[PDB]
Amino acid sequence: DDDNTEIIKSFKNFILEFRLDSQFIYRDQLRNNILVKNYSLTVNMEHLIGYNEDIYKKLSDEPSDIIPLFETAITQVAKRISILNSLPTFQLILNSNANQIPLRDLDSEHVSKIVRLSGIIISTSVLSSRATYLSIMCRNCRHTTSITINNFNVSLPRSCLSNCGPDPYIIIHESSKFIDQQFLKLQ
Amino acid sequence: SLPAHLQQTFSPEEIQFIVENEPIKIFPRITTRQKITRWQLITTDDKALNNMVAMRSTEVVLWIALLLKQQSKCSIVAPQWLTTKELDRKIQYEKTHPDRFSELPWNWLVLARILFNKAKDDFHDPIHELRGKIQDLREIRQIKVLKGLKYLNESHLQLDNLSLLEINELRPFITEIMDKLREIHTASL
Amino acid sequence: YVSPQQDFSDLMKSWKNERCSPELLPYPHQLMKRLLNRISMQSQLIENISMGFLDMQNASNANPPMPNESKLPLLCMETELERLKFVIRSYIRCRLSKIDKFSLYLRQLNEDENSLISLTDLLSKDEIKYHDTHSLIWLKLVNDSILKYMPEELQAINDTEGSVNMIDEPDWNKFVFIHVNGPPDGKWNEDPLLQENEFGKPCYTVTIPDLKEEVELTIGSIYVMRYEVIRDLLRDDKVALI
Amino acid sequence: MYYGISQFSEAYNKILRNSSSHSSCQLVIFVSCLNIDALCATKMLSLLFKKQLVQSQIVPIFGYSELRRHYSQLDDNINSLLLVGFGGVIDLEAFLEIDPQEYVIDTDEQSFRRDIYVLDAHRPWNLDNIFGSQIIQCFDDGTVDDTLGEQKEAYYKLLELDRKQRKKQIHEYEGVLEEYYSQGTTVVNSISAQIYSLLSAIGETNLSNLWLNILGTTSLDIAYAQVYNRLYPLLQDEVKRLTPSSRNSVKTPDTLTLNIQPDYYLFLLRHSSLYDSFYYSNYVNAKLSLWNENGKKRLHKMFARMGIPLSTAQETWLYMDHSIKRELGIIFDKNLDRYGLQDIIRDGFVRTLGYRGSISASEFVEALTALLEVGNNSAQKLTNLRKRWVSNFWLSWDALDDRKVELLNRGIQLAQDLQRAIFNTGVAILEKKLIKHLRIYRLCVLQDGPDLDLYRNPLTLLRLGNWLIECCAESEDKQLLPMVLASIDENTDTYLVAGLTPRYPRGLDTIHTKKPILNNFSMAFQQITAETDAKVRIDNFESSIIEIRREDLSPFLEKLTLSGLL
Amino acid sequence: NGLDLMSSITFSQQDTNNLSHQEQEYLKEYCDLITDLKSGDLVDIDLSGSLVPPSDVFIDVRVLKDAGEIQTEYGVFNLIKDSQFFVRQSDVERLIQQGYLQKI
Ligand SMILES: [Zn+2]
Repeated sequence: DDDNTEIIKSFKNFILEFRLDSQFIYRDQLRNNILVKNYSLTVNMEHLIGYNEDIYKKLSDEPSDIIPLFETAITQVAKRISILNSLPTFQLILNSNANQIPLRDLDSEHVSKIVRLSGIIISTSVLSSRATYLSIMCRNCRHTTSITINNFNVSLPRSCLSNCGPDPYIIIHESSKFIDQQFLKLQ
Repeated sequence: SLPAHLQQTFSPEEIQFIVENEPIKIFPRITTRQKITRWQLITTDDKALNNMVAMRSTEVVLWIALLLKQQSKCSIVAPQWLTTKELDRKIQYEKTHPDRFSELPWNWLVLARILFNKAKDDFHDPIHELRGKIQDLREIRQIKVLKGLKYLNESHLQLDNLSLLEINELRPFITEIMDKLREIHTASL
Repeated sequence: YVSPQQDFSDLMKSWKNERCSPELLPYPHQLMKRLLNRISMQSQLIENISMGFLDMQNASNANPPMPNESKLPLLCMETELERLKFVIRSYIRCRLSKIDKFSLYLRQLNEDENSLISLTDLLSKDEIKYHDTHSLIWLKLVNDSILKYMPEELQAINDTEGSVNMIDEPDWNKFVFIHVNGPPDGKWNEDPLLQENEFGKPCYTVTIPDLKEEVELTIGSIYVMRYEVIRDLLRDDKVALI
Repeated sequence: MYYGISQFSEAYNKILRNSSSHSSCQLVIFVSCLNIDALCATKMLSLLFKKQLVQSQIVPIFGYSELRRHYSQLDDNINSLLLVGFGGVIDLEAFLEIDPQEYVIDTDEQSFRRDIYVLDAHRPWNLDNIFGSQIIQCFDDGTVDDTLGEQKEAYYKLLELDRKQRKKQIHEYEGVLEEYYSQGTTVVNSISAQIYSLLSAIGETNLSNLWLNILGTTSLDIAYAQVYNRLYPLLQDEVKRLTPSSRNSVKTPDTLTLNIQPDYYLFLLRHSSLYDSFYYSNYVNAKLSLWNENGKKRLHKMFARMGIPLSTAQETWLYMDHSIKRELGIIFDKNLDRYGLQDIIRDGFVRTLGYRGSISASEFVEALTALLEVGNNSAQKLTNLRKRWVSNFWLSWDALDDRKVELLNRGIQLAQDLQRAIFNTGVAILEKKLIKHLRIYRLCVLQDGPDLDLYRNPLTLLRLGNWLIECCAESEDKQLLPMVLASIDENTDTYLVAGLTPRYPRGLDTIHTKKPILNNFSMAFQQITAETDAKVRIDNFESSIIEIRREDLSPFLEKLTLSGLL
Repeated sequence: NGLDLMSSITFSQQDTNNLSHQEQEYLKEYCDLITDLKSGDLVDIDLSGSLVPPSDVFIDVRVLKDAGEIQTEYGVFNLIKDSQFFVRQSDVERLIQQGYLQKI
């Protein structure tokens, strides 16, 4: 937690202090997106490399762990530049200009690394529901509890918090929040 | 006048003209004191320009100051509100009172942009900090304007301390919405 | 008067009031004459110094005007004249467009006997020539194009008794932005319209009859208000259109 | 000795006295297009005159005929003329039909009606302009005070000297006068350096002027290495003089950084991959012969030995692995010696502006040259081409402003494409043995093939010639014969023919170092053109480039074989 | 800038045959009205001048179309194509309006 705070601070300073010529582009994009109810942000990697190479190196080697920190930095900046709060966690969308890797050149050497590739969509599935905020209650002592989940790959506790059974907990489906998931096939 | 709209709203360049028609303070680098060709202006008092002594404080109109700084014969002193301390005081005042506008001069945005463009060397504080503070103020003022737009009616509105550029960029929407509301109310009488 | 700065201030306030107002404001006859005379004299002045500097140069291959205390004054004369000419040009063209918009209304005003408004005061002489010529040209165009093939019952371009009134009049309830200057010069006690309010500076009072309400305008505040209820204050310089 | 290095200031004052005015424009600058040093010097002069509020006009001209036509239309109100990039070699008064007695309006010497300044670096000087004319004045840099000691005596004393001793002396002095001529032409200095000297004398030096000076000096690296090696230490000193301070706390969006960092003789390293930089380099190609399969195999073996995976060396420089980029210097130092490529390591100048990215001087000059080359009944056909070449000057001019970076990126892409095309043509030239080795010179005529429409521009043909000369210099064959390169244009049915001087190997010792090999193609071309009624066009500023009709090529060259001086 | 429009040189914005004959006549008298306005009491002010405020004393301009030498008050401009000028804004307003110059 003593490194995550500094990481979030670095991301927030990147969002708030990046300037080209005479306009804060990433500060203006957030405000323009909030007005039309777009809760997301698009960042070009070349700007991030230009601002500070250590920040880029941190992201390039641990994406699943670092990306949620940038996710919460964005929504911390948004609540400052929009509100003096029904704002969900924002989304980060990335743009890259690196070399494209063919599908058949992807192997065990490329695990847990960000890649860029091209192909043909052949099928699109239906939308499914994934939980983000879970309201939880115990079967015996019956007290309220909450859980927060990020989709960057969790289970209900295998215990009891305050005899109750091994892992007694049920989900209160009302007052729980969900998002949209889709599966695609490439070629 | 007629072309390119201009019927009932000012363009940003005309607002800049009005802003540059306002006085400012300078430190002359030349001495034009009369001995013991003259300016003879027709729209501005030339007494200060005729009687100039080096390394002393005088005040003239803004555009003459810009013309002089185009050469190496002037140095414009930025107003006292263009400081980090005085901007942080206004930011705090802006935060504490969420239902009134802070008291800033009616040309703060235009003057800030012009001074940043022309007289970059004259500022004492680093210019990037001031540029960030200006954006910080503008965002909060925009939030307050967005909240205040909800109270539109047919009778009258009061915008006590709104700036010139902020009024100009919002006039066509506000006037037309209230005009349509007034016609709808009048029809039913 | 007898102050060249106040002439420029008055011209600027007249231009600013002209652009944002719906009606056709009265013409400041004296101010325009003084400004045109000043421009005419000033142009002659710069021409005189320019000629004097040029003539001596060619006589005996003398040095040009020595750069110090020479170029900047004359450059300032030129740019100042350029700005003033632009301001007057914009004012004149805006009022000419407004004249174009309200030709029939002005004609009806001039033709009415019991009308205190007269074109000799509200319109300049050149504007009178413009109005007369443009009206005749437009009438010739419409008569040659369309109106000749029409029954004698309806052949008039101005008909106040038809299904739709053909004479357009200025919008007297347009919403405008105003700033409360207060007394034009001072002596706050002298002004009878000023009335004090609780723990505040004196404020003007106006009435909206259609809404039937009383609205107080405090000095130093910007308002969005109807144009009719504020005509007298603007005419007496108590308020300024922004 | 008209205007010495120290005297450069006073001439400026004259331009401030005669030309400056708030009611008239009386200064005209004629600048040689298709040249980078002249363009940078004109930019510096334009900024200087803009600061002091002097109205000016810049007119890019292509050839001597254009200058002669434009001089007549020029009025007498224009008191000052500045000829940048040309005019030193030829006699200006005879060329422009200038009568000294006609130009005297300020009777007294003669102050004269108009003043013409010449700012050129192509030696040898014309003795008439240096020693005999008063309307024409030149910005000399120290050639006359040392080299031309006896020439001044000969010229003045022959002018004044005009019973057997007279006949003897006049002949043995006209001998010296003709000995001064009949010499080849080279370049010994840069215009931007002289303009920077003027700036330092006046006192208006800053970072932008230093960047422009570096840009002007860098362009001479490929053709005249000696001048660059002479001028480099002073550039290093001026860079250290103008450093802002020590301990820069943080990088802010307004910082500017001019740093001396180690760079390499590689083509566009920071805007392409490492493999591409090694592939499209003149020096690497000369040292390894990449046009055939053996060179490519050797390059693959080198990359394998160095420890860089072939997949990683083909990635973009920004997205290349950080660990490899950090240790590139050690890897170069310890491996480059085996393959003879140890000469690729050097130091240069790198400029950075905020959160944008770093650019080196070499990449900047290649982008500018690419913008010059491509951008945007036969007399009209040539006129349109020359008009487009004039038009490209403003495209290259705009790229020097910090606001227009998209044009710089476009120039980088154009440079990459142009170098690819040059390589593709060069491999075809080298594989089919199109180069013919005659006794006096080596001939290469391109009559058939794709994309011959790129070689109608002199700069592209100079690119291909620089490729071929670099390839021949490192060849084990020891010779210094000049080369002739000819290219056909079907639309005009004309060959464009250029003569190119030989060059010593880049890494060779300084024992042979001297004033570089002199270009003798101008005198030979003039000698052949005068004697025969050949349909040739010698009108470019560079006297080594001519346009000859298709029918006359084969006989003309034969005459050149017997001409000599080559 | 006033002028007789189609009879004299026009900026090629409009073809002759689009307008009706009565419209062509109307345009002629309207242009004459503009002309005898411009000679009224407001001679010094150019009622057909530019309507953007002046805020730059010295500007850089580029020539679009080739032309000959043109005299201006106290000097001469030589309009060689593909050449750049650094001169006061007031001198070149007319030439920019007529398409012989670019930029401001
Ligand atoms: Zn429990």
